[PDB]
Amino acid sequence: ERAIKYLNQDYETLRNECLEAGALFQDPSFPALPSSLGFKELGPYSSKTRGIEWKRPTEICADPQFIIGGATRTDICQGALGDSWLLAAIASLTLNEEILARVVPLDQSFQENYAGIFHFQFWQYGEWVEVVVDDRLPTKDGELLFVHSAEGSEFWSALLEKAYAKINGCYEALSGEGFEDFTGGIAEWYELRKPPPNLFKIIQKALEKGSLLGCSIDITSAADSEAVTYQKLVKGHAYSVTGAEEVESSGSLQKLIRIRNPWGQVEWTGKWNDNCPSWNTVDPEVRANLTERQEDGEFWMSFSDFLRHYSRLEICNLT
Ligand SMILES: [Ca+2]
Ligand SMILES: [Ca+2]
Repeated sequence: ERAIKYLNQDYETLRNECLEAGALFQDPSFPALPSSLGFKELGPYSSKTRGIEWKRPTEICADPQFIIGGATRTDICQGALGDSWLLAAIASLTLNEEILARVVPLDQSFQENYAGIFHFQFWQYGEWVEVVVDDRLPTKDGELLFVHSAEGSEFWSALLEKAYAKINGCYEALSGEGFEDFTGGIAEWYELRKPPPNLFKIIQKALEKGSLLGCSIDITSAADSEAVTYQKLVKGHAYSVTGAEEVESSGSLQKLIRIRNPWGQVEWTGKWNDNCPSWNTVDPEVRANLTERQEDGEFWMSFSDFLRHYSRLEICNLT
């Protein structure tokens, strides 16, 4: 099996051509120009594009790395772009070892055979499509403007997002509800107001099989977009559902669900948050395995609070 090459651009061939020529890849189909950024919010006349400079990782930091400490969900920290659903999906995808391995090839780095070109594969329309990109990334004041990793010198996620931007036409096309446009397989939606009786099980089974799960809070008006609630949840913003466990708390079974804000910051402050004393009611060994005091965007909340505070849940069965 061989993935369909987007625009018939072959990674190996293009990389070798550049190496031989002693030059860095400059993608003719997706240039480091305003058109690749956007058309309105990120359009050529938008104040949001003010000061943007395209730079390869080598100009961003001293020792750029493709992957550091593995390609995981903590490497997904949203930038100045409204692509929370895409990022929630990518974060969820890192939990599926096999798929991630195909989406993010390891035959690339900033050390060996580096020529400023990288590639990724996307599950699209019942077919695998491979996309190449040069590594010039949008920056502002010396730092990545859009997605970035908690590790300042790690670039696989920044480059993956760019590849998504390329296949969709521009970064702005990644903005504006659902995994569908960025993933494959069939997507099933659930209204948390009227959940199936065995939803917790469904969630657990979906997680165990490697499906992608995301959830969000409906917004009243456009002004309510990204509004922060009393318990520090963000409205009209996609979150990845990354875990689900039923624990024994003070002698009672408690269904808990783990959620991750793709911002990589700003977490729920209700019961079961990282510093909640409720964790003292759980077996020390169990707690050690499930929670830690870290602002990484990931937190736990009871399934009950989840059902009460979130509006929708999407599950994308890759297989
Ligand atoms: Ca990493
Ligand atoms: Ca956390």
